[PDB]
Formats: sequence, structure tokens, C-alpha cells
Amino acid sequence: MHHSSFQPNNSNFQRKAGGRLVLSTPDVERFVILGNYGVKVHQGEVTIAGATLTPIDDVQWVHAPHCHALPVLRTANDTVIELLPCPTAQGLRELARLNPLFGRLWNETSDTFQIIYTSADAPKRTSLRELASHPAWNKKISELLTSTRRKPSPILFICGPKSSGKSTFGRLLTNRLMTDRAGHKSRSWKPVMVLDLDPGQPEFSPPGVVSLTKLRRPNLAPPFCHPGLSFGNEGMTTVRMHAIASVTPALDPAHFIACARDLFAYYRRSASQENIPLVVNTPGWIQGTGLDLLAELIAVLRPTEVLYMSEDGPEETVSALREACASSSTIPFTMLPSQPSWTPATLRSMAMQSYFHLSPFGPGCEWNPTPLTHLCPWRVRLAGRPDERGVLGIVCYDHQYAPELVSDAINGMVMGLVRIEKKEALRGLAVPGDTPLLPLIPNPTGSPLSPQYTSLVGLVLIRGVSLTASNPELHLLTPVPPSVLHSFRGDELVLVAGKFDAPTWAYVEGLYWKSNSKDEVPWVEMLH
Amino acid sequence: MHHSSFQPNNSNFQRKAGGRLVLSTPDVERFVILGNYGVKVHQGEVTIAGATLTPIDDVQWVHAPHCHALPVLRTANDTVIELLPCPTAQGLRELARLNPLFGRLWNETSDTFQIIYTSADAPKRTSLRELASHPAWNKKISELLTSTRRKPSPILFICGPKSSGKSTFGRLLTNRLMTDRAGHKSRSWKPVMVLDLDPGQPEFSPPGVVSLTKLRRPNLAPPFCHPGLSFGNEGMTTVRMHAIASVTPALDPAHFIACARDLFAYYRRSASQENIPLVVNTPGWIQGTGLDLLAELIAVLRPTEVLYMSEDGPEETVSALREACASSSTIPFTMLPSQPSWTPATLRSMAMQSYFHLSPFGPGCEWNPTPLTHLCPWRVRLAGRPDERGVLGIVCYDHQYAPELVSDAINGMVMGLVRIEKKEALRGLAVPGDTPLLPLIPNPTGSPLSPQYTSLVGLVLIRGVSLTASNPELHLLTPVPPSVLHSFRGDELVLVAGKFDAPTWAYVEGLYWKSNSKDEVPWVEMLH
Amino acid sequence: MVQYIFTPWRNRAELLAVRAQFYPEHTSFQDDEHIRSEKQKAVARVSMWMQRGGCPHMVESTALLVAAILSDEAQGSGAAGGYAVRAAYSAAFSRFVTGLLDSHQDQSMYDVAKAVGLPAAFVELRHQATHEQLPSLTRLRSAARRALEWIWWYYWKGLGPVDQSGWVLYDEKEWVPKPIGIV
Amino acid sequence: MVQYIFTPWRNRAELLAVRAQFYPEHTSFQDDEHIRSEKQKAVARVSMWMQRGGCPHMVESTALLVAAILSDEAQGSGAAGGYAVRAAYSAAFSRFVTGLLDSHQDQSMYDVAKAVGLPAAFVELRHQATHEQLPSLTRLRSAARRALEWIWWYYWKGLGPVDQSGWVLYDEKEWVPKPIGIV
Ligand SMILES: Nc1ncnc2c1ncn2[C@@H]1O[C@H](COP(=O)(O)OP(=O)(O)OP(O)(O)=S)[C@@H](O)[C@H]1O
Ligand SMILES: Nc1ncnc2c1ncn2[C@@H]1O[C@H](COP(=O)(O)OP(=O)(O)OP(O)(O)=S)[C@@H](O)[C@H]1O
Ligand SMILES: [Mg+2]
Ligand SMILES: [Mg+2]
Repeated sequence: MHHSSFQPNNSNFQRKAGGRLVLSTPDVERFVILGNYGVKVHQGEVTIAGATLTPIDDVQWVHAPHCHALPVLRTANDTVIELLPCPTAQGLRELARLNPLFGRLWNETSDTFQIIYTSADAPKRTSLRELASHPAWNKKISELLTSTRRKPSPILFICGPKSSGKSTFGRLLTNRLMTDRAGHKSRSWKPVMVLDLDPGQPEFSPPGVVSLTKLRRPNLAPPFCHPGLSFGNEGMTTVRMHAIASVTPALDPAHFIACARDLFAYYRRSASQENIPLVVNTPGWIQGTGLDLLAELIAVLRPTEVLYMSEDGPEETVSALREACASSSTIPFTMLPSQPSWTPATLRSMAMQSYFHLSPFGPGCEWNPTPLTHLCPWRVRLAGRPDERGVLGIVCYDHQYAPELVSDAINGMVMGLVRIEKKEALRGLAVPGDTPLLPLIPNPTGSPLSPQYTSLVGLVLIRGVSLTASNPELHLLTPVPPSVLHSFRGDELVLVAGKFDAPTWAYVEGLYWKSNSKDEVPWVEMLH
Repeated sequence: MHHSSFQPNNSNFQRKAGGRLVLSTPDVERFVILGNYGVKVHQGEVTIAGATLTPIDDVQWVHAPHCHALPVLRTANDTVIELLPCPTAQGLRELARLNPLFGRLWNETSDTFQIIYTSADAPKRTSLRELASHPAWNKKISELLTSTRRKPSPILFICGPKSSGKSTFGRLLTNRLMTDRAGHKSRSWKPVMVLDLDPGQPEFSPPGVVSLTKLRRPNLAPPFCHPGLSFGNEGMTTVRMHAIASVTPALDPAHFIACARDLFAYYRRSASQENIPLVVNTPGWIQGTGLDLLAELIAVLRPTEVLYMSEDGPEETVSALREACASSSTIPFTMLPSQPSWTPATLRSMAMQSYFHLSPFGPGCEWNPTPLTHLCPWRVRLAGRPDERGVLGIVCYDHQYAPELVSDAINGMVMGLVRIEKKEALRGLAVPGDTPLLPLIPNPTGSPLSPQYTSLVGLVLIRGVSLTASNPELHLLTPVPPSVLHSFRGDELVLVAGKFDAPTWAYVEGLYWKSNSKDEVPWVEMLH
Repeated sequence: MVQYIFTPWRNRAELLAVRAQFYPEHTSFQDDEHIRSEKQKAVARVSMWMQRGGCPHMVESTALLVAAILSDEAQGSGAAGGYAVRAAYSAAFSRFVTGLLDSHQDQSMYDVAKAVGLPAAFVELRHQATHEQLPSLTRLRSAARRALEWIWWYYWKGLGPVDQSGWVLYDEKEWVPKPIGIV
Repeated sequence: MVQYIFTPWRNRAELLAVRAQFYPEHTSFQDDEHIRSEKQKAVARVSMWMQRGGCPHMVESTALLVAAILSDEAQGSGAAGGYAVRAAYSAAFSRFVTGLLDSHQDQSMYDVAKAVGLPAAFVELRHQATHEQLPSLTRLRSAARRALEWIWWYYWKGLGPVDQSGWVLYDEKEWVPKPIGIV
């Protein structure tokens, strides 16, 4: 009842009841909880990775994956906290049976969340990092906050070299802006919008998609813990998405910028009514094409403040950025430190797999552990007319394909359902009609469908094309709930096929489940 | 009459008579003459760049171009030397009116040869080097010499990295073997054969030709002072030549080796009778293709002794060579030092131009200063039959050509007259017959004409193709004397066109002569 | 269970089939046309594989070389006019050599080449092609042919011996679990 | 008198002629055939120049690009089957970029590029082409076109405005001295 330890620190009466923990603290004390838990400040005030919770607040669920930096919790004078066990976490845990990578990512104890004490936890291969922060970061955030409180909805543009802290900083900034409650009698929470323009390792969307998200609650979880927010009191909702079909925006810069314009446009419309700050995080390019892109982005958006997380970056990139910034005649440009294993590739892959296992519908988002193979696929028709077919055709990005090959190439990959809003989209393509072959929409140029008239409606994994009968059909499985799928008349719905990085995890998944619980699997060569 | 000076040294009675110098020396003394001169040891013994002259010897002409290292002359106890002025040198000198490069290459005084005294000579931009030699070099040479005197005709293979001393060493070795006269009562001079397998900067042939030369007199002059020895008491004669048509043997290794075989074969035949050592100098490659070539050459020739002029060469080349050497089960492999402006390109060019100005007849070879433009060309017919035409056709190496282009491409370049010995050469080509167009012999493969049945008969410079009439003809000018040209029936004579490095000097030559003595010159763009 | 290697081709038969198409001679007017046709189909197939993701470097190299060769010996208003062919060849060689050297690296170009067993000629040809004056058609032709034979020894020969009814939820009473891809 | 520059082309008219053939649009069914034919002849001519020795790098680059473009849009059993075209394009770009960067050098690739004025896109495309997975046909096509226009601005536009009687010794009484080449 006085637990003291290097990483964490002192405490007081620790009352275990029904599976939850009621812990009292009479003095400033820091904890480092690990796992899945819920916080509900009973009395006093606590800070969690940028947010501040007081007695008048709802339960906040926190996911602390052993991968990233465990959020630190700091409690202030005369406080009583109640730590609840998260329910939906159980489903996520079971995902370890479908991929060993998801196994070592939480506490290997009994309960759902385990406290730590310098080393009494953190099983083998600990590598247990911790979320820290230079005083500079905090000071700058404070400045931005106070300035905001006396002006309209600011726009903060965050950029910098790879592995610099752009994401983490964004996280802190967002939470602070939302939760601040400086002194205007809590005004409970100011909504906040996040514009994600990073196809590489996205936040609030599966890899390969750009999007605009609206947050009502603090963001206290990694990307692979909510990669598919509900489409359409609604803690996090997605306003619009666009498919780039590549893990590198260096395949069609024009398209990338066009997407940025459309999304920002929507933000403008929404902002016009209620004041809502926008936080945008850019990719991680600082030379060549990328640098040019950044310059253009700054010009288009006209960000109020540009934050470069380097402080020792190459003179070339810094100079270029400063010039672009100067051009819009008035934009503050500041620099911050950086503070510099799970490689980006694996992390990205995890995001994708998590997305596909998202259940079609508390607190967050439930998960379904049943392997993809077992699930029943969606049977789409490929023989009729553009009113009794379902899919209007298949378009290819950045690369064509001979007719015959298409069947084999498409099969097994990830594609995107794109909904046509205005017919002024396919204006310039030989759209197949009544019509056995796949209704391929020839696209000589190669440019992707315009972003002004088309919107992404989630990704699709194809599990088998069988066009050898008198009923051509496609078996595809997606996370999109049936409600949305049925409401589309089939006449406005095309499938986009690009890169996406072949979902290799899918094939193996079945085998893992079968073996763990304890035969010509295409594309998998078993070594024996 | 006691002239003393740092570079040269003491002397005695210096009698000037009729234009020559009779100088007496009562003690070992070294001189460094510059220019063109003739030596005739009256009494005693003198050494000149490797050779030794005694009273029983004929006048020896020495050319000391200011470019290379002036040959040093060392006189022994109680000697009297008579220095004669070279005659034919006058023609060579006048060549300065056709190219400023040939201007600064001798003494800018009155007479033909000027002695030196540390700095009293060597006009502006002196850079006056001097021929030296590590004692190791001399010792090794001595060893080879004594060994030779008790065995048959040795074969010495000299190789090493660029700018190492392969050529200079060869020079010394050749002179010593020839002149030695150890103690067998002078046996006046042993003939010596030199096999030049270096298309780059050749010795005893114009750039781009491989050849076998026979020397009766000591070699005391740079390459551009006898690039076209007489074909067929005959101080230096050429036994056989082959055209490679490139300044780099890296365009058809097979052909290069084939040529080496043929030439060596002839050497074998000649050697069989009279004992005559052979000195072969290879290119300057030590990595990749070149290294492989060297290995093969060692295998084919089976040299008695291999001399690598590096002593610190890369372990790769040295190891490779040692392995190849070991393979023939018994070959001594030794290493020597190296002792490390006129670039190879310019030197090579000079060689070529000198060749073309050679007079049709150490003492040596006369030169004709009249510009090439003024000379009367050889009118060859291109309309008749293979008995009244002259040239049997035009073959291309390593590259084809569309019919139309050929006329323009050939014009102005340097090609080679190849004499067919046995009809088993053009066996595999569509030889044109009776037949306005150039009789082009299509050669799909691209490989050069076999060396077993074809021999080079000097190079040719084309100065104008006019196939627009009722008498197709080619105006070409060469150094080959009329006697040889007429004795060929025209049925066995083809022109080979390869690289050769376009003779740019030719075009300008006319202009220089005209201006110095004091209009749409093709290919020359005058800057004004 | 790290014994899972992913390949772009569905199974093994497909890979062997492609091998057969590329090298008819070893695997074994109208006949010539047939052979050419098959080679073209093989090249296209490999291209697809490349896009799919994950593909042995040797396969890509072989595809490039064969494509170039096919372009070279094409009569009938479309033989690339000589300069294009030389470019295709140069590109193929550059990619092939760069791949091999990059793979077996921890030295110099020639040293690594010798270690692998790659005839120095190829390294030289690559270097020359990149920096100065693309080589002549004849050299490229012969070199490409040799390259193919070498690749055969190094890789291919070891792969085996030589002999609103638009969306209807699938009936939860007729479905049977089966690997992703099979139907 | 070091004011002598040597060129592979005989005079100036020939160079201008080649320029005209390459860029009909700026210099200005049957017409299309004519234009294509002329372009082919120009490419061949440049090839000859290259062999002759001494040739502005820009000319060689232009020739390569045009040759590739011609190969791409050739119908009639000989359109290279798609992979060859992509190779020709890659080779052309590699040579072009390598030349420009190498020339204006004393830095980094991108730095030199920026200094010269070469859009970074080209540098990136080159790098990608050499090391990994030759780019897609569409990108190469558009890039090549842009490259040509740029080259036009950088070089071509400045070259001028835009509007046993077998061997008989020649009679030493009828010959008149005249430059090597003229007849
Ligand atoms: N102050 C800090 N406190 C805790 N972790 C930090 C801190 N600074 C950096 N890190 C670590 O740095 C890593 C990268 O953090 P990010 O914010 O994702 O950087 P990033 O620039 O977004 O990386 P990319 O380019 O997006 S892959 C994380 O794993 C963090 O654990
Ligand atoms: N001992 C020496 N005495 C005088 N000059 C020397 C000596 N050693 C080297 N040199 C100079 O070195 C230069 C090169 O001499 P070479 O014998 O031609 O070397 P090389 O290996 O034949 O050069 P390459 O490869 O053929 S161009 C000459 O200009 C000589 O003046
Ligand atoms: Mg990030
Ligand atoms: Mg030499």
C-alpha cells in the first residue's frame, strides 16, 4: 500500500474490488501502467500523454501496446483514481492465434493490465521504452495553446525527417488542444480535426489511404488500434478518404496534391461554422520530389504555423522550406529537437491486418478473431448490365495489363471500392456495357480517377475469381457493414487495383490458426 | 677546353672542324647532348643508353627529342669521340610548319645539336628530364645477359601497370643484348627481334597496328622517329603486321590473341635457324579483361622469363600472373621498381602524323614536309570487275553501317590496306562482283578478317569519294611506295575501316602551313 | 514456423511452365512462329509477377534479356531501327550485373565478380554502357546469349529435373472453408 | 590559334538539317508516315557521328530518346511487347542524366541537379531505374517527352535561328590543292 520503484513511484491505499483497482494518492506521483485499461478520475486531476482528466469526465479507454512508448500517468495532490478493465481488448488479444507478431505486444500476466515497478514486469526481451519530452516541446505547445485561445481556428503543419517525432508531437498537440480547459469553466472539450496525408504509416486509416478525421475524445492509442473508424457520441468519425494505392506518394504527385485540395476543401466547409483547429502531419521526405511536394502543400493549405522537428536539418531542406514559407508573406517557422526493433514495414502490415479483422459492429471498435478463410465471402455478379451487375468494372493505376493476365494479377490482392458521385468521372474511358471476361475499363493514360468526383468506401480483399461458367462472379470479403454495401444500386461502384503491398499475412493466417489451436495453399512455398 | 657543369661534366680539347666536334677525354666523363647527332668512337669505349661502341663500329645516329629522357653518354678512360651532324634531321625539323606541337621538341639554337651545362641550354619551359636507372635494373639485365650466353634464344615477357617503365626497360634490354660483346672477340652484333603487341602507344609501327620487327642496329630513338620501317644492311625491317583498328584491344580479344599466335609463329620459323632473342612488350592492363589476356599470352608464348615492373602491385594481378606462370610448370617471375606534360593521346597522334609524312625513299628514313593537301592522290577505280577495279571492296569492323551513310562515314578517316594471301579469307561474305555505289562487303557477324590469310600493307588516308559520274573513283593518299602498290593485280586488296581515332591534324595542316609561311574546310569549325 | 516463403506464382507447375517457355532447347516455319509466340507470353507473365511483389532477381534479369532478343530479331516494319535495340540490351545488362554484385556484398567490382564467378567481361560491358558510348550491336548480341546460358547454370537448372442481386452473402449452409485463392 | 574545334558533321547545314528532322513542330496519313521516316534517318545519321568520334553529349541523348519513342509507337508485329520499350526508355534516361551530372561537377546528386536546373524528377527516375524495378511505361513516356522539350531549350535552340588501270597517280598537271574531303 506504499509501492515505490524507480520507473513508477509511491502510492497509497490500493483497494482491489471486483477486478478493478481503486488507488488513492496524497501527493504527486507517476505510474506506468501496461496493457488495456480505463481511467475515471474520481477526485482530483491526472494527466495522461497530453490530456488532463478531472471529476467531470467520462471513462477514457487507454491501449498501451508494448511496442511504442507506454503512456505515463501523472497524478496531482489529493487524488483518487479508479482503473477499470477494458472489455473489447479480449478480442484483440485472441488475434495472436492468427499471427505470432501480435503475441508479444501486451502483458503476459493474468489480468488485462499490469502495473510496473522498474523491472518487476516486462517479460523477456523487455526493451521497455517510456514516453518522455524535452521541456522545449511542452513550452512551445503552451505558447501555441495560449495564442489559439485569442484567435480563430489555427492550422498547424508538422514536418521533419524520418524518425524525428512528428507523430508523437502531433499526438501531444492534439490532446492538449482538445482537453486544455484553461479557465473558461472547462468548456468541456473543443472538437479537433486531423488531416492525415501520409500513405506510408497512416493514422486513422489503413495503409495506402489519405483521410480527414474528426476527434471528440483524446487519442490515446497507436495506429493499429483503430485503423478503420466508423464511416459517417461518435468519438471518432471519418469525413472523407481517398485511395493512393501506393506506399510512396512518388508515383503521381499531381494526384496527391489534388487529394489534399479536396480534403482541405471539406475542412474549410466544416470549419466555417464551429471553430475547430486542424492538425496535419506530412510524410517524411526532405529531398528532391518530396521537398517540392512539401513546398506546394504549404502554398495550398496556407498553414498558420510550420513546425520542423529537426533543429539540425540539412541547410538545403531548411532553406527551401523557409523560402516557401516566406512566399505566403507571413508564416511562423520554428524548429524543435528530435530525441533520436519494429521497422515501418511490419508496423504497416499490422495496421492492414487489423483493419480486415475489424468487426462490422461500444467504447472503441470490436474485433472478430475468426480467420479470413472461414468467413463467408461476398458474391458479386459479373454478367448482366450496368443495372444488374454490381461492379461497374476494374480500373488499373500506374500500370496497364493484358486482358488474359488481369484475372491472375487481380486475384489475391487488395483493391479499393470507389464510389462515383458524379458521372463526370469516367468521362474519358471506354466503359463496358451489357455483355466471359472481366469488365476491364481500359485506361491508357494511367492517371488515377479524379478525386473531385470519387470517394473511397473501404478496401476489399479478393479471395477467388471464377469466370468459367454461365454466371461470372467474384468472391470478395471486406469489413464494410452490409448496410452501406447494399445502398449503392451497383451502377456507381468501381474497383481500383494498384500496389498496396500484397497481403501475404492473409494466406498463412489459416495455417497458423489450425496449427496453434492443435492442401495446396497458393503463393505459399512451405520449406521442408 | 675544360667544360665542367653539374648535369654534364669535365672534358678536354674540343676541336671544332667543318661543323663537327672532335672531343678528347682522358678520364671517365658524362655528357648530355641534345638534338640530332651521330657518334663514331675514334678510340676507346663509350656507352649510350644501353649500348657500347668501340673503334670497330659504324656511325650510329641518335635522336634525342626534348620530350622523353635525353640519352646520357658516358665515356671511359683515354677516349676520343667525333660528333657528326645528322642530315635527314633537317626534313623532320621543317615539320614544325605543319603542327606547332612539333616545334618545341629539339634545340632552339643554330647548329643541329647543342651540348648542355646544367642550365645553359634548355629554353623556356625546360622540364629537362634525364635517363637514369636503379642499380637493380642494371644488375638484373646483367644476370639475364650472362644466362643467355649459355643457352638458346631466350624469350623475355615484360609487363606492368601504366607508366611503370616497361618501354624504357625494353629499350635498355634490347640494346644490351645486341651490343654486349662480352669477350668472344666482339662477335660484332647479335640480331634481335621485337614483338610489339601494344596497339595503344606502339613502337616500330603506327598507332593501331601490331607487328614483328627485326633490329640489326641499336634502337636509339623514340617511337615517332621511325613509325614506318621499310617493308620487306637494312638496319630495321618489318616482318609482318596486323591491323586491330582500335586503340584498345578490348573490342575483340579473340582476334588479338589470334594475331599474337600468327606473329609468334613467324618468329619461331626464323629463330629455328639463327639464334635470335625476342623481346615482347605487352599493353598496360592489370585488371579484368586485360589481366585475362596477359594470362593467355603467357600460356601461348611460353616466355622464358617474366618481368613485372611494379614491386608493389595489387595482390590480385600479381597472384593471377604467378598462377598462370606456375601453370607452364617452369617460368621465372621477377619484380622490379618503377621510378614514378605529354599525355599518351598527343604522343600517339604525333606518331600517326609522322608516319603519313614519311617519304617513299640513307641512315634512317627521310621525311617530306609538303602538306598532305598539296600531294597528288592515288586515283582508284570503283567500276569494272574484280580484275579491272583495284579495291575488292570495303569491310567494316565491330560496327555495321547503312549503305547510304557509308560514303560519308568512310570519307576523311584512316583505313588499312589488307592483302589477301589465300582466298580462304573472304569465305563467308557476299563478295560484290562485276557491277553507282561503293562495293561494300556486308559482314553481319562483325568479326575482323582472319589473321592467318591476311596481312596489312600500310595505312591509307582518304581525301575524297566522288561516286557521282560514269567513273566511280576514290582519291586516297598513302606513304607506301609505288613499287609495292602496283605489284598486286588489284584482285587481292581490301580496305578495312574501324576506329583509328579520326586524324584531325590532317585538316588543319593545310591552314597552318599557309599561315605560318605568310575556303570551307570540312569538319573544322573556325572560332571567330 | 518461420518456414514460410512467399512467391508471386501460385504453385510450382506455373514456374516450371515459364522455364520451359524461356528455354525450349534444353527443356525439349510454323514451329519458329510457335516458339516466338510462347516466349512473348512468358515475358508478359513475368512482368505481372514483378508487379505482384517479391520475385527472384534472376527471373527479372532473364525476362529482360529475352525481351531484348525478341525485339532485335523482329522483321516487318518495327525492328527498332538499330539504336533502340542497343539501348534495350544495355539496360538489361546494367540491371543484371548491378543485381548480382549488390546481392553478394559485405571490396571492388572486379573482386566481387571474380568471387561469384561472373566473367569480368560482363562487369566491363556494364561499366562502359553506363558511362560512355553504348557498345556496338554485335558485342551486345553475343554477350546477351552467353548471359542467358550462364543464368541457366546458376539458377534455372536447379528448380527441378528436366523432363438487386448484385451482392449476395454466400449461403451459410453451402460454404466450406478453403484457402484464399481456390474456388 | 587554338581556335579550332573539331566536329563529326561536315558543315553547319547538316547539323541544322538533323535538328529539323528531330523537331518538325518547332522548325515548321501520308504526312505522318513522312515525319516518322525522316526521324528514323536522323537517328541513323547521329549513330554514324558517334562512331566517327567527338560528339556533344546532348546530341547523343536526344538520339536515344527519339529512338525509344519511335519504337514505342510502332504497330504491325514488332511493338517490342511492352517490356523492351520500358528498357529502351530506362537506358536512355540513365545515359542522359549521368552525362549532365558528370559534366558539371567539381556535392550530391540532387544538389548538382538543382544547380544545373534539371528537375529532380529525372534524377529520381534514373536512380530508381538503375537499382530497382524499372518504372512503368506511362511514367517513362511522359518523362521522355518532357526531357525532349527541356533539351530543346538547353541546347538545340541555341544552334541558330528558326526559319592494270586500278591505281593511277593523279596527273601532276591537272591537280589543284583543296581541303581534305572536297572533290
Ligand atoms: N520524447 C519521446 N518520448 C517517447 N518516445 C519518443 C520520443 N521521441 C521519440 N520517441 C520514439 O521515436 C519513435 C518514432 O516516433 P514518431 O513520432 O513515430 O516519429 P515519426 O517521425 O512519426 O517516424 P516516421 O517517419 O513517421 S516512421 C517512437 O517509437 C517513439 O518511441
Ligand atoms: N629510370 C628512368 N630514367 C628515365 N626516365 C624514366 C625512368 N623511369 C621512368 N622514366 C620516365 O617514365 C616515363 C614512362 O616511361 P615508359 O617506359 O614509356 O613507361 P611505360 O610503362 O611504357 O608507359 P606506357 O604505359 O607505355 S604509356 C618516360 O617519360 C620516362 O622519362
Ligand atoms: Mg509517424
Ligand atoms: Mg610504353
